[PDB]
Amino acid sequence: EVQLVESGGGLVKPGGSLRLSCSASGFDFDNAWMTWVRQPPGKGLEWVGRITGPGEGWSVDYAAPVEGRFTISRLNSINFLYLEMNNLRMEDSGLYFCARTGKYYDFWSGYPPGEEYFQDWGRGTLVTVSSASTKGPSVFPLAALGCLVKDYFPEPVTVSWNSGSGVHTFPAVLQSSGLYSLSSVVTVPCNVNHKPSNTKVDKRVE
Amino acid sequence: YELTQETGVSVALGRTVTITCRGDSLASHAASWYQKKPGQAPILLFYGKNNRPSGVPDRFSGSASGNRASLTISGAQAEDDAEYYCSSRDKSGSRLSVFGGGTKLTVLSQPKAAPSVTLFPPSSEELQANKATLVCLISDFYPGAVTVAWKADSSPVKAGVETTTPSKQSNNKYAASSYLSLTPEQWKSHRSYSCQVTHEGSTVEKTVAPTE
Amino acid sequence: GIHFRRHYVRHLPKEVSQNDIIKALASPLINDGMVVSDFADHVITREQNPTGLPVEPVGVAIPHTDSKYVRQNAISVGILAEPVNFEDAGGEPDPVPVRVVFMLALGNWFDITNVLWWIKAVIQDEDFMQQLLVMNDDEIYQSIYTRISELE
Repeated sequence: EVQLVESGGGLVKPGGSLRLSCSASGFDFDNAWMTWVRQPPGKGLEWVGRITGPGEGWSVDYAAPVEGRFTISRLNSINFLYLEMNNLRMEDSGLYFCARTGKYYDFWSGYPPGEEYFQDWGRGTLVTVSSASTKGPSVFPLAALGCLVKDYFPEPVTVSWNSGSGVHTFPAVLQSSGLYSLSSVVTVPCNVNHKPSNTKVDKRVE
Repeated sequence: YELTQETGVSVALGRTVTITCRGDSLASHAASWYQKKPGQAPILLFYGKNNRPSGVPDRFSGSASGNRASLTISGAQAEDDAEYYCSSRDKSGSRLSVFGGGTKLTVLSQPKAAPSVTLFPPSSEELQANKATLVCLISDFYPGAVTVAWKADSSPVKAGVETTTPSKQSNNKYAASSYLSLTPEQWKSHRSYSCQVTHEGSTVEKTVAPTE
Repeated sequence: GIHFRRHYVRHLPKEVSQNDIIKALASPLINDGMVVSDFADHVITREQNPTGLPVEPVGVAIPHTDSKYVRQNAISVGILAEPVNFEDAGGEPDPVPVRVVFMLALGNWFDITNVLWWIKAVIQDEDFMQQLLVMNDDEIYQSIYTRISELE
């Protein structure tokens, strides 16, 4: 019955700014602590920062790679949590989750300030920080026949065969150039669509 | 990392498995534990001394001693295949939190399956530009863990390799793709190129040569 | 900040029950504007769903409630003439015979944890605890005030 709906994620340039939002529902938000957590693509969860409640004066703590660039705020009247991100860097890319945050302290074994735990999570909103300019793909045949969809930006691309079986499209690779590539191979006894660049291509595999 | 977790652990269906979190801050602060599956929101498994959120199965239990926190899963079920994260303070007395690096739990859910490796040479439409790409496609392996090593003739190549992490197919098996970038000079100036795919100790190799 | 005033310390007579203790300790907090007007009732129901601490030689309880019921950080102390039973905070069957009651009206989580840590050290100081059972209200106020001062 808790929902935490993050939004605001998108493509932003290095050095740019981006604001994320989280709409919370199903719990008493005014007294809840709230945390942002991120997951870089292929990596683990990384704690970003947390905003406390009224009894703490809404104070905020931040992780080291983010302090001085990010600001966490909240507006209790509308149950929103915000994350303001400035001077973004490539390594800030990834999925950003809001988390309802509980507080734990065992009397006999505890040490101040106890421990925070993350009792409800949103699905996250995806942030991509990149210098890359929108680029349509170059499609090359793989004469099991294939198709190579190379050096495009950004995601996604869709590949179908004969404008509509037994086809396996592989997930994209993110190259050091900042561009993506992927492949689609079908086994026998292509229609690549890049909407961000309005590029359509019908490469026949002779 | 302030909190150290094993990278990956395996467990047969119905067996018990323990994964651990280690760090100096755990001598002063309890850990909490989280499960995360691909594409889904994390969930809290338990926290504090002996606390388990309602709805979390009884088989997830946690202990702690010294600088160590442990998550124990009794009779592991198929759906327990996931990433597990611990969290605590980054140091004793700190207002910040931190996550461990995460443990990939593999629940042996089907018999081992060797991978299919197809290797396409660079196309002449691509060569007629000024670039060349080898495409190594890996299909239908289990468990989801493979290693790709490229060879020029008999010598290894690390430059220009881009490989995706394993992905689950529509048949509960895994797939991966690897790409090698070459200038068309170093394509034709070698006898052959190979894509060596290693999976659970066994190796399947494919080879291409600049001669259609 | 933690408000601790001279009238936040009092001795209580031998004929008071658990609920009279809470209400007596809460009334100065109520009258100074430190907690909501029904703060006592919320302590009672939170305690029933327990803050008794079995320590030698003097049993202690730490009644409190959700921080959302606190307007300004304060502490109210009660010294019982005769021991009164509080249910163990750990969940043990035997009731804790209590003579010292620390009512906590803390709204700030970092202060809550610091104060609970200070209380843990204090109630293991047997000389301090014995002193609490014989000093007058002003002496108790001065002793605890000094210790709350050193905490912050």
